[PDB]
Amino acid sequence: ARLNRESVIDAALELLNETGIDGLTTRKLAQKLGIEQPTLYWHVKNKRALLDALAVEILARHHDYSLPAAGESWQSFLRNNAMSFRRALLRYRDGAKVHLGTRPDEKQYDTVETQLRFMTENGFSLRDGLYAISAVSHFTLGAVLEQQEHTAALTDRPAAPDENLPPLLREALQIMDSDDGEQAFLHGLESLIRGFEVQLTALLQIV
Amino acid sequence: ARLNRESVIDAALELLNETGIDGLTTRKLAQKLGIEQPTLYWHVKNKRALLDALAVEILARHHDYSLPAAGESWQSFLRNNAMSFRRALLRYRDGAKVHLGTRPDEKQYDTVETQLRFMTENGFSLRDGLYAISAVSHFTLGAVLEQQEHTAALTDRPAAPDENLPPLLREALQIMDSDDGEQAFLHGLESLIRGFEVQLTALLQIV
Ligand SMILES: CN(C)[C@@H]1C(O)=C(C(N)=O)C(=O)[C@@]2(O)C(O)=C3C(=O)c4c(O)ccc(I)c4C[C@H]3C[C@@H]12
Ligand SMILES: CN(C)[C@@H]1C(O)=C(C(N)=O)C(=O)[C@@]2(O)C(O)=C3C(=O)c4c(O)ccc(I)c4C[C@H]3C[C@@H]12
Ligand SMILES: [Cl-]
Ligand SMILES: [Cl-]
Ligand SMILES: [Mg+2]
Ligand SMILES: [Mg+2]
Repeated sequence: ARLNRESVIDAALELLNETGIDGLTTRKLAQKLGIEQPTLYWHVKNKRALLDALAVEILARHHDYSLPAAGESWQSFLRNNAMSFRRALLRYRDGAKVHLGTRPDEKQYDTVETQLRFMTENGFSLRDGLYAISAVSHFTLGAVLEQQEHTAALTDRPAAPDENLPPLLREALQIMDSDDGEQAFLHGLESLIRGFEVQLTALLQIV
Repeated sequence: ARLNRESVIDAALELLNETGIDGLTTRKLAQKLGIEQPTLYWHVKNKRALLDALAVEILARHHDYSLPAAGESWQSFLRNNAMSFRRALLRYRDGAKVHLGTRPDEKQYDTVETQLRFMTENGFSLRDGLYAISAVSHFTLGAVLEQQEHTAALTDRPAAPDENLPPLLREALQIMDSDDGEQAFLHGLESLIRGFEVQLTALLQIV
């Protein structure tokens, strides 16, 4: 096996889709690369180092709407950015789980700084811009986590035995699983954005 | 050790706060109860069975705003219910993680049915009521997950070495960690609720 950074992460990503985040072991990574663990240890000191790098690479490779277009409204950038973040989290098994608990990396500083600055130039205080970004981020992670983990868990349950399901819930779940949760996410996303807009344009009035 | 259902779950909860969800093993649970694994196996067939029961018990014990008060508005119930859900997720280590991927349990059917019905009697279609509930749920899980996992991870990082932190981000993170993320959550929560309200009261008008 070739053992530069890009080769290690490629292989770690393959493994993540075979085994999930819980089977992403240094031991199994070494098997994958056909090397002995101490060779691996020279390049990758532990699982956390690895999870952090993966979190960053996942977005670097598949998160393509991280900056606003020229003249694009804040409402639009936030929608496009959340969509882009979702596709990215979703391209790998337990990908949301891999992002969880990370904070921005040095390679991401410039990008996140621009996002923050961009909100502030649209009339958000830093505090409110921070909250809008966080809310979008938290909402999108939760939706993707519930979706991916429910699909993981699907294999180990007796699965909604119905009959004794009451009527609304019964119809609710049929609807929730009509699709991957995209409609639900997209509808919620609009609610969030609109809600921030009425806050912004309230200024110092009571809303 | 006493080995009824309530004793097993009590002990599993103690363990969850000592070891986290990843160290919640049947092996370690048996140690905790001072019994041999086959004795445990008679009562608790595996980790998933256990995680499911825990998810339900956590809410049964600490989620006290699961139904609307008499005459309470939908906006109010959703705020109170999300707050109540958050405190609950947060009372145990990796408690959000334990909830993840669960779906409503038989013991919860009646409660969730009422929530659904209640939205529909306030003018939501089932579909829109479902989305509002889901959005609140997903948002609250994400916020709590990021908070709990960042705190877990805190122990294993070199921790924001600053200096080369750019100014807005730098001030952003000071703000994000001024508190446990409560302000951010509460502010986002209002945005979500208000956004649903403008949707509701749009009816068939363009908004
Ligand atoms: C989802 N989208 C709003 C953002 C985004 O586009 C990026 C990215 N890398 O391009 C991200 O890194 C992002 O997904 C993301 O992960 C973010 C955070 O993790 C984060 C944080 O944890 C604490 C403070 C701040 I301040 C942030 C910035 C947030 C920005 C998030
Ligand atoms: C957070 N709050 C809106 C709700 C709640 O009060 C309860 C509860 N048990 O009282 C819950 O169980 C809840 O937390 C919760 O966990 C829910 C779900 O998991 C859920 C779902 O996964 C798929 C369809 C539906 I339809 C639901 C109902 C949602 C209701 C959520
Ligand atoms: Cl090499
Ligand atoms: Cl007993
Ligand atoms: Mg993040
Ligand atoms: Mg749930």
